[PDB]
Amino acid sequence: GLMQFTLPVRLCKEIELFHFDIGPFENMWPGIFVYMVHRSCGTSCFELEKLCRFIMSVKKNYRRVPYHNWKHAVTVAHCMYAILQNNHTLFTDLERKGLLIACLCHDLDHRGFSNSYLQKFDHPLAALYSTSTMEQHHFSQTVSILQLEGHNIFSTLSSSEYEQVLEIIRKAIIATDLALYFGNRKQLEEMYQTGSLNLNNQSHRDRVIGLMMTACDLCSVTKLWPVTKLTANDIYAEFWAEGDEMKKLGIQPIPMMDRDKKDEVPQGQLGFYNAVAIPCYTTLTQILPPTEPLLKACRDNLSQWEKVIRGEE
Ligand SMILES: CC(C)Cn1ncc(Cl)c1C(=O)Nc1ccn2cc(-c3ccccc3)nc2n1
Ligand SMILES: [Mg+2]
Ligand SMILES: [Zn+2]
Repeated sequence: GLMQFTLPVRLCKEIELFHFDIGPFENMWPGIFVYMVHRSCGTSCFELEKLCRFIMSVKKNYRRVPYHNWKHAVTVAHCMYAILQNNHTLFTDLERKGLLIACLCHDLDHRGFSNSYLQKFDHPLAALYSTSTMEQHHFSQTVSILQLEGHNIFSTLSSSEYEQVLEIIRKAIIATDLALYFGNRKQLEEMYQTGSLNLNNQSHRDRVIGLMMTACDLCSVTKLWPVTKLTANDIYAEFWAEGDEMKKLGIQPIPMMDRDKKDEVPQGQLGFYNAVAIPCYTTLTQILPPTEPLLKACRDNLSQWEKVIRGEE
């Protein structure tokens, strides 16, 4: 009850900033996550014994893949923490609880392969879940871990609060399916401009939480350049392995996944910043003005990729 988590001075300060990096010390990531729950939610939201046991079971069910790993999980959870702390009063007690857990869990048991590769491989998961294949699996893995003995961090919620929080988490994880980002943002764009956006409209809130999840999930592009650039290597390490596996299936991968077309990466980053990242953080800032630092940081990194192409690095 009286057992707070504290961090060294530099982390205590830097963790409040959108562009915070959680560092290379794996054994501090759980403390960082608990620290963020205690300040975001209260020291009372979860039983510490249960939370800690949930955290370690979630860590166990992330795999040793280059990018979609335990570090990504905690990175995406921190970006959600930053958004929630900068938007203190827009979010219910349940939503703050559900979303940090949703982020920690959003990529559970990822193998480093796109929904596309699952379908072309004819993976059993593609039979069981036709759309948002990996994202339905991640939610399913979250519900499994929540049903382990001693792992129900939600136990003190009423039957109906409990169904609301599992429903917040399900939508939050499904929304990290980038194929659903485009329509989700176009709708949010129309609603904010025509002026119809209404945060008491649950179907509207859902879309806004959906965009937050895309924003947190993509937060690699909102770090300081050296973090962004070094994360790019891990993302491409997965992309190129998937390409190698596509060629094993007798399918020329798209250039993004073809390690022969490394040359074309800087241009590909540009596309993605222009087509996905900038529009995403633009719409997020329009709805949640205090999330502007994510837009600025993303713009700075777009400018860093333009420099790469021009031979200035
Ligand atoms: C991790 C991923 C699931 C979602 N994600 N999180 C952060 C970032 Cl960054 C991304 C992402 O998607 N990065 C992209 C997106 C589109 N691309 C296209 C090319 C490319 C390259 C060479 C030739 C041609 C094209 N490269 C791309 N890289
Ligand atoms: Mg994912
Ligand atoms: Zn992710």
